[PDB]
Amino acid sequence: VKKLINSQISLLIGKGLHEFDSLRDPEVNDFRTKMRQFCEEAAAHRQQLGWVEWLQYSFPLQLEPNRALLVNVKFEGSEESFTFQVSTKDMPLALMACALRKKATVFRQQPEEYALQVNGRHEYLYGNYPLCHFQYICSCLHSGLTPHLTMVHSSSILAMRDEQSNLWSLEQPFSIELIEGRKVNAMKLVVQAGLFHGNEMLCKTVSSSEVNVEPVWKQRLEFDISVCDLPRMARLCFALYAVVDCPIAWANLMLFDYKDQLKTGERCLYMWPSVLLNPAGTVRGNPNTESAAALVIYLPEVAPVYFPALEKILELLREILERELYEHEKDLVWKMRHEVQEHFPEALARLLLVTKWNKHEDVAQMLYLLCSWPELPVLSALELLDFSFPDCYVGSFAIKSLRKLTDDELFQYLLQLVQVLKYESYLDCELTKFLLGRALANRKIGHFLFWHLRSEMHVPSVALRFGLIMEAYCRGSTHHMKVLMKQGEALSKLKALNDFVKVSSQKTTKPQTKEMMHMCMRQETYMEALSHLQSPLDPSTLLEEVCVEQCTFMDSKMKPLWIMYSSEEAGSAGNVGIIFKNGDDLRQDMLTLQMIQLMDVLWKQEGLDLRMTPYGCLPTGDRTGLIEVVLHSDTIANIQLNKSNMAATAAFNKDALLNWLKSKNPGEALDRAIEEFTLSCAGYCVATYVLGIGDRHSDNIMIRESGQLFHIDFGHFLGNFRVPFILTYDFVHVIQQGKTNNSEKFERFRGYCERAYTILRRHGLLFLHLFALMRAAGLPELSCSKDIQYLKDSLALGKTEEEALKHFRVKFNEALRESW
Ligand SMILES: Cn1nc(-c2cnc(N)c(-c3cn[nH]c3)n2)nc1C1(c2ccccc2)CC1
Repeated sequence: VKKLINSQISLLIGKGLHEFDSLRDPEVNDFRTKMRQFCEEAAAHRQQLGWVEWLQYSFPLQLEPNRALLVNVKFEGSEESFTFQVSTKDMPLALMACALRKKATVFRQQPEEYALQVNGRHEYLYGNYPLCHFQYICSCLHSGLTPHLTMVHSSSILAMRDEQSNLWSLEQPFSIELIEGRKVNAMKLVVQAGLFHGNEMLCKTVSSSEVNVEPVWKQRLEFDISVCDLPRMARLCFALYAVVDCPIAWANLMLFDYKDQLKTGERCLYMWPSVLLNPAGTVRGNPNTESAAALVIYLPEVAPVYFPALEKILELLREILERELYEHEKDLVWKMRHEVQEHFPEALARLLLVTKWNKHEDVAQMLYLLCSWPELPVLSALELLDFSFPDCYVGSFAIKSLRKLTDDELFQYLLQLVQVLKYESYLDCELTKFLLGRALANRKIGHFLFWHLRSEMHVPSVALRFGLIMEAYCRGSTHHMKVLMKQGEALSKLKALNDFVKVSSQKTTKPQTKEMMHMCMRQETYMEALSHLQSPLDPSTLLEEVCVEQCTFMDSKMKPLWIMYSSEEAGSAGNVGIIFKNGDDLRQDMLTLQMIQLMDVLWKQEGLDLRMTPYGCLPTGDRTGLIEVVLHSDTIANIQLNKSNMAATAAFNKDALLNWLKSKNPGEALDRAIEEFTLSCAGYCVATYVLGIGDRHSDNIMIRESGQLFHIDFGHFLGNFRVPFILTYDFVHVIQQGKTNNSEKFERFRGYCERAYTILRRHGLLFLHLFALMRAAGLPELSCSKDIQYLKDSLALGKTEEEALKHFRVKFNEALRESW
């Protein structure tokens, strides 16, 4: 069984477990045993949890960031159901007693022993929250559909839990010997070396002597820094380039190992190719030893010297600026550091930036303040996870302040926290143990941590780190490994089906490709792999029987698949679709959609519901991923074709959109449809302007039958093609209820745009911190400070609320002038 689990982990993570052992790396070996021990303890705690505590793990509550409603309730082993009239203010327990009292009269004879399952979903309704606070009830209330629930007894949940079982003395200046290389280029060869502490240099960069294009240097490179003054997280960086500039390769290493021991002596650096020095770049060598440009260096023996333990470390106008600073101002913050600890604890980041990291006495003074520093709010701690703060004690403190994150906040910031892993110097770190610990305690967290790691396994710079964490997670949850394998087997089938479709679309017509896609899908191996799985887009969503006749593909470049599903146990809530796309990098789309979803959350918290469509987008592999289908939706371009023999047929093109909404929302329903349109139109106008989303045409703008407008295919953001505010006449027309002049409706829309924008301005620092953490991903449109500047300008964060509002009204007016 121990061998079968090992072979299943290897197929799941995409890398054989034997390859980790073939490295013989003591750091990899220590990480593997420690994290396995950590994850098995987590697994042991889980198998003994209470049935309510198991529901919290397995099905964490989906809550929103008086009025009467009908609710259908049945029992597990019964087709019989009772429709009850309840209130939005009523609690699950009250509904459960109604269900048990109705069963008492039917069967002729405790709600504390039950939970409510959402029919055909891995979602439950429980705890002291009124029905309207559950995301599922909210969806039901807005759509006008009846919530369907199942009374699940505590014994049936226990049965699920059960079936799911498993030093200062060295004053000499730091120096290295540069022995030789073994590369390929056209000219002379120079090795530029630098000592860095994050983005900041610990001294000036020291260049090599020019050698003609196996180059041998055998030269001594000396740095303007003493050996005692090197911080624990000191990073030695190298860049190889050609001179007549021409970058070739780059390589980095930590001066201290994973056991705090200063490194000696000879080292071979397997360099990485270039697009001069790259401090943010990984500290592990290129695994392609065959075709990698190498560099041999000698680290002189200063003798065994370790980095001092914390016990040894511990022994050894101010307000007008504190909201980039001058040399005198830095000295002001440094001298008054005890007053920063006492009266301004949230100004920790500015204090860490003014400390001389190249001086061990300033670091020991800094760290002494840190070990007695009060816990910072979650917003402050996210700023400290940035590569601008590379110290291990600073990182350990940042995680300590992030422990108070709820599972919903951590789900919100999960993507950024996974990208911080790419900045880590060692395998065994506090962020990994925190992420692993929160993943093992929350099945939905576990789910997305797996997929964020798995989607990057084709990248060699992270393949070892990500594969080790995933193996660690699998030791902690054998059942979820099996669940995740069913997902990967479906994606393996979708990839092969998409490949046939890509080839077929160029040889024959769509009717013949679709019919031959269906026959391929109808094969037993396909029918088995594509059916009865949890959605990678959302674990609470169950993809039951694949609806072959309803499956197709889209006509865009990559020929993406349209896969439909149906469930008897869920009814109409089980009618779901997934889009499979292979050939495009989906990382940027996922980031864009996460940011919009965050905006929606922030607006909802201030009571502003702009009726957004935050549909799922998940990378799953190399240029592979899934998109959640938003049912009953069509593109503006498709509506605007103004096709004949339709109810949406218009006398003027400007009217097609309104007639379509009129056809989908007859009589009294059109008023709500216009309202949904205006609200969502205000949210997406603010979302695109803030995020610099350009190249917006009728083909990448969609509409739901409800009126809800949404955006698709986000390949560009943060101005990268300054995008102006955009207003379309066709949408102004629907807002103005079709009427030529309707200032009442238009300025009510302008009001919504202003409200949406000022709320996001108040959380502008949260966007700035998350986008800075996102720089670690390596996105081409999120590489430098000029991309981050774009958000400072769009949100006008350097202004007062009054000055920023006049400026937004300037951009909104300029956009109205552009509209015809
Ligand atoms: C009916 N329908 N629905 C959608 C839809 C729904 N939900 C989504 N999330 C997205 C999405 C697209 N990109 N990214 C997300 N597209 N797209 C269609 C169309 C279509 C589908 C299938 C075959 C032909 C044509 C173009 C008309």
